[PDB]
Amino acid sequence: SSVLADALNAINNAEKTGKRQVLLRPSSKVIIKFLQVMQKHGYIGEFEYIDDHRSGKIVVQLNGRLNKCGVISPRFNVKIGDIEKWTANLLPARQFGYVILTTSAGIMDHEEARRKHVSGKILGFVY
Amino acid sequence: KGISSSAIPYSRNAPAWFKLSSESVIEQIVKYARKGLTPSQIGVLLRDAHGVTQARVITGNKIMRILKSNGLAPEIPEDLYYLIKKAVSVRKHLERNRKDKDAKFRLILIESRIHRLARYYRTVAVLPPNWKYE
RNA sequence: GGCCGGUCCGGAUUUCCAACGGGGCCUUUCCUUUUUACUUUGAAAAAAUUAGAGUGUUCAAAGCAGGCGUAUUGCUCGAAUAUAUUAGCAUGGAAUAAUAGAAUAGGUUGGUUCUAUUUCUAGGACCUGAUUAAUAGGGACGGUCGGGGGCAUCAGUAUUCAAUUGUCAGAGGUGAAAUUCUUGGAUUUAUUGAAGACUAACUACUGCGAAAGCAUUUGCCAAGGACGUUUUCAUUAAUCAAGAACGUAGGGAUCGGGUGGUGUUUUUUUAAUGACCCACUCGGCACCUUGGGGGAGUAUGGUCGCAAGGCUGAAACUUAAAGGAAU
Repeated sequence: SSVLADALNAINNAEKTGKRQVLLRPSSKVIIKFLQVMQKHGYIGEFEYIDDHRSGKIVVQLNGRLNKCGVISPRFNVKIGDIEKWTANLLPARQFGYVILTTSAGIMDHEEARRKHVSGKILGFVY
Repeated sequence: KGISSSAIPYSRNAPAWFKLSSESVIEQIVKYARKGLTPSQIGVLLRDAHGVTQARVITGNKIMRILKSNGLAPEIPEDLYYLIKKAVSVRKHLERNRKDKDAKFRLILIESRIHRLARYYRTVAVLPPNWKYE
């Protein structure tokens, strides 16, 4: 499987069973950015980066804000006219949750992507 | 299948109790290799006796690199060598008593495990292609 | 912009400290040796294909007029907007998935001249590349562990057979019987010998093997697991076509390995290094608690049945014998 995907499955079902801290290895930098933006939007809490020499272990402490993360396989391009229909058929409601895209100028969710007026390929989603 | 592995430490400016130099280590390594010791055995001998932690962190480079750098390198990789000679020993045993179908099954598995890293080594070209089972 | 005199009793001179910005600049000195997939601009886009707009066609479907002036050099609007691509144009910005990259970087002979109290000396030529080391992987090694396998060997008492005896009417076998053998002594008893087969009790919710399967001892041959490991290599991995060889969490135990503890079994100068208890750990087999809708029926004026009835003999023959039948 992937490296972002199983980490997201871990922090999904661990808070589904209702814990406060999770562990996730191997913690690539796309995982760093992906839950960087979700603690920016207040869906998890603070998180530590234990750094061994092998790959690193991210420890996320989280409260019961979140209910579902998730990745999208594969990661295909979307337009400014496409992100609204992807938020439609990807989130439950409209102004609630986010959709995370690898844009070209950064790594952001859909509202900051359409705020900076850029786009890219779809990465994952959280609500 | 379970786990049984060494866990090399977080330190990499190792190990601060090492009175010895960094040239006598290479001297001991070339001594053991021209005594005819495989990379694993020269590593374990100077780990235990002339106690290094590992030569990749005392010297700045792994022992296969320093064996090539002192002109003492193997002609086939160590894993393929050991697995080849295990294959020839089990073939000699089955040749002796050809009823051992358990040894036949194990020989099929051993030859498949040969072919795995053999085509890996052909794709990376450490030993050159046209190579199929000596 | 702050801090210090020294010219005179608050105007000019000055040192240092901070904040911006300015200029020369420190490090390949020795060596052969980036494109592609995304967002913005302008053309090429024919109606029938859409919708937008004004207008009393008597309304509507239908139809598309700018009209007024000052009908004078001017006052004003409806035919404002639509995919026309997938194949296609050209330009400028930077994450992820590839991709160039990194013409990736260094460290064994003979001859020449310069040296003072043979010491001891200085410069030429010529005689093999660069991340980490996953609770991904395979490999080595150590002590092991197993009814795992192959070969050879050893053992057991049964069973069968044979021999040597000993004693006398029964003995296997059966539900009885029957049958079988037995006075040529069987069955049973004792002493041996041969033969091949098999490894009982120990044997368990224990072990091993990819599965089927796998239990006598010893030796040999190799293999495998797990554990240990500050050993090595660096994605070598995963999954099946095709083909190949074989026929939800938690807890208590227990097996294999390791670590630590500190009491008893143990012992001591021959080498080897046990058993038990307790904890932790790793990995195991386990445990405990979390080809078509139908069937039951009831019926059947269809459809295929079936028993059908009733002394035979016995009919063309009221007919015998013999047999039921009733008595």
